[PDB]
Amino acid sequence: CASAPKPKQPSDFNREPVNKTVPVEIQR
Amino acid sequence: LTAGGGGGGELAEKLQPMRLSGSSAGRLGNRDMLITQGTQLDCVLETRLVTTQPGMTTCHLTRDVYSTSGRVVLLDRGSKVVGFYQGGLRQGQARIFVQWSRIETPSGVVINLDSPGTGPLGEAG
Amino acid sequence: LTAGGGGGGELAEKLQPMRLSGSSAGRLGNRDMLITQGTQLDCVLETRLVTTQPGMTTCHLTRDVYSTSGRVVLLDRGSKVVGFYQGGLRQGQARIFVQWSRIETPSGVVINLDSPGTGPLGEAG
Amino acid sequence: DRGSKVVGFYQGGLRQGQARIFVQWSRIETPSGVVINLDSPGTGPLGEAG
Amino acid sequence: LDVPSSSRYDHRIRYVTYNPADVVQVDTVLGVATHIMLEEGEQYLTHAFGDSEAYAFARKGRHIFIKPQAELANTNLIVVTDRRSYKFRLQMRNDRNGAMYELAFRYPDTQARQTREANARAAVEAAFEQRVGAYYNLKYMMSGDKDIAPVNAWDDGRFTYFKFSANADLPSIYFVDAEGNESLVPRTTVGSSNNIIAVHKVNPKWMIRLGNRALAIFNEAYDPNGVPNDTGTASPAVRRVNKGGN
Amino acid sequence: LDVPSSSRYDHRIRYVTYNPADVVQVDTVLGVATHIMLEEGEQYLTHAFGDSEAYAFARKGRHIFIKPQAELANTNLIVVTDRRSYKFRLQMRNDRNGAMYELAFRYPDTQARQTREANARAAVEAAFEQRVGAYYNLKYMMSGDKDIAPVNAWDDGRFTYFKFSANADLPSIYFVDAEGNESLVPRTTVGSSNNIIAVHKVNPKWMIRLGNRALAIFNEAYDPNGVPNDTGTASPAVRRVNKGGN
Repeated sequence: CASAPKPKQPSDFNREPVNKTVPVEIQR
Repeated sequence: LTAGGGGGGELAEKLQPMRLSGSSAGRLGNRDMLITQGTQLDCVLETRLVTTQPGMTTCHLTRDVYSTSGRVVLLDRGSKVVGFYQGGLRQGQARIFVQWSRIETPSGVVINLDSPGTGPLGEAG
Repeated sequence: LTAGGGGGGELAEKLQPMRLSGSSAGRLGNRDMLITQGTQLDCVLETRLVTTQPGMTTCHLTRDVYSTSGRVVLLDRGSKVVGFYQGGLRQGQARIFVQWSRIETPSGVVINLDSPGTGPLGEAG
Repeated sequence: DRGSKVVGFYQGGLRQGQARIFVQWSRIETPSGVVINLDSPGTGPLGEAG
Repeated sequence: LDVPSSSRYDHRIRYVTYNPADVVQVDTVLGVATHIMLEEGEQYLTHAFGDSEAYAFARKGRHIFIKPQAELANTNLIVVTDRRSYKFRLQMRNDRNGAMYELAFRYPDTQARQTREANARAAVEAAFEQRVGAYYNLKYMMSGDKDIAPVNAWDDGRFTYFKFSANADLPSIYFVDAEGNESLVPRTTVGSSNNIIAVHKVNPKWMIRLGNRALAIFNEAYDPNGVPNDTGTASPAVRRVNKGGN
Repeated sequence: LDVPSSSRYDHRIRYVTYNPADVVQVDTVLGVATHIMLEEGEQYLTHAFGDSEAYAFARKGRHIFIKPQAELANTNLIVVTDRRSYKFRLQMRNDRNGAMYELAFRYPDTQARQTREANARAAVEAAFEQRVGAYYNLKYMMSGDKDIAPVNAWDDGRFTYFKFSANADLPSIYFVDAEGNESLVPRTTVGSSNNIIAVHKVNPKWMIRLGNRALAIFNEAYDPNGVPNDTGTASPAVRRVNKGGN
């Protein structure tokens, strides 16, 4: 009747782009 | 045709030292032709698995297995993996342990790896 | 080419002395390039863990593990560590003892440690 | 020197009724690299065994 | 009849290139030991002397020592190993001049090989460091815990990259299928400061976990097509050829 | 032929730089001792004489000893070891002059490498002490059991320092995650009087515990970006190389 707890499922509201700036190793 | 003292045993014994040998750092030979321990081979099962009798399994990979340097394909996706299991389950257990024997790249590469089968998330058995 | 009395045994033995040998202080070889016993490796577990069948584990370090002198980075973050357990549990036990056979670095340094695995706060298993 | 590190093990667990565990210690490392391997049982805040 | 050719420092050191269909002329002078050196790891089988007693033989591994020990030492040696059969014409010199102290067998085939893979390795490394001709995706969104937030994430069509700043811990990276379950992918770490973790796939949904903090990454420019990897490596500049043959 | 040079101190000691492609002109005389030194750790394989009886051979590891024991002992010595091969032209000098006592060859590569390493070590053992050009934070709050409180706390961007007075115990310092769980961080004690404890991380919240009194440290200017670790050491002026090669 009781089983393993599922890992925390992240909230799906704060959706933002990850790259605030252009990454460097692209030479950009 | 042809030629030819010892006293205080308990307090002493529990105070025996545990001396652990040191270890030295080696180095890997070639990081392009070598797959380090613990790399994840994520194949897909072919045959349905029933543990009533000891038999063999078969699974096929689904991604190219890159070298530890991350620069060479070492096992083409679609490579064939044979494995087996034996002995069945003991009461209360919920997983069976499978050993993988051999992997075959379509291009004829055969290497004998012995590693434990795992679930989707690497959990044993 | 080449040329060539003792009676009263009870209180007798309870008075049997217990001698502990001496000890001398040594010194370490080169502190900038050694990791001493009891130094902390803090890796994040990759594989989910189930103790129903003996298997293997895998975790990646999360910090540059500096040298005992605290000057040289001897294991880069993201290093990869393989470890295993066995035997399962016994009643009442709520922890399992896992042993990490081998670490492997991004740059190809491989050093063979045999250390116990701990929870977030160093407790056994 | 204060702040040195000391490493040591234990084993066996307890038995019914016991309320302390007997932990040995093996090595001590000074900050400046002196290592000497004392092997002496550990004690609570007031010296009681284990 | 191959004539050994001397080095430019002394005439007593001579080199000869092997031939399967020619015998080696050796003019043994009296009172000297001659060193014959085989291939590295040549496995000794048997010899044969035109005169067992005109010459003194001793061997260790791939080393041979020969010496005149009788008058008129003019015979032949047929020393056979697993790989070939050397043939030496032992002619004793009378005026004890023009000695050889070692004889060398350069094998042009093996030298040709050794030259080849070195140039090949240099070319391979150069090709890898070239790293030109690629497109880069940046249409990535993240949701949930921002304290494990990578500072940059992208993909080159074959690998997916995450970058973390200097002060953060490197989390574990997990693959999400369409259904929502997670699974493992191989990962490798690259960079000057080991602050890029690279996974071996491009997928619409990535999950990042560390303890009881979970972060999800959405790949919002998913390319089902992708670029096929015919070259067999991580870069389209290098092939992967089958040495094993058979 | 390679003819050695006598020491300016004495003629009996001579040096010549080892060259595999030449012989060594050795001029022994009657009634004197000759010492030959191999490179350190040179495992002897075999040797050979132009005369087993003209000279006498003594080896203890890498020390070789050859004396005349018959007249007209003009032969050749070929001692081959694991690392290299040697060719000596043992020519006996009849006037009892120009005697030699030791020959030690020059292995240019090994001594060359050994010369440079000392330079590197000397430079390093000053570069560390240079230690200039770092940013020091000082914005730190504390709260809790104030008796344990260090007198000064700061961070360099890579290491966080705590300074305790001479009269206080050195407590245990713990790393805190986001949810408040406490976790270990490796620590090293530094300073002249061991009154400064250093941790291998920078973080917003540090927990300091001792016995049963606990103090909490909050960082008020935590920087996610930090300074990258591209040098691989505690310094931006010392690098770490993979000497293991292989």
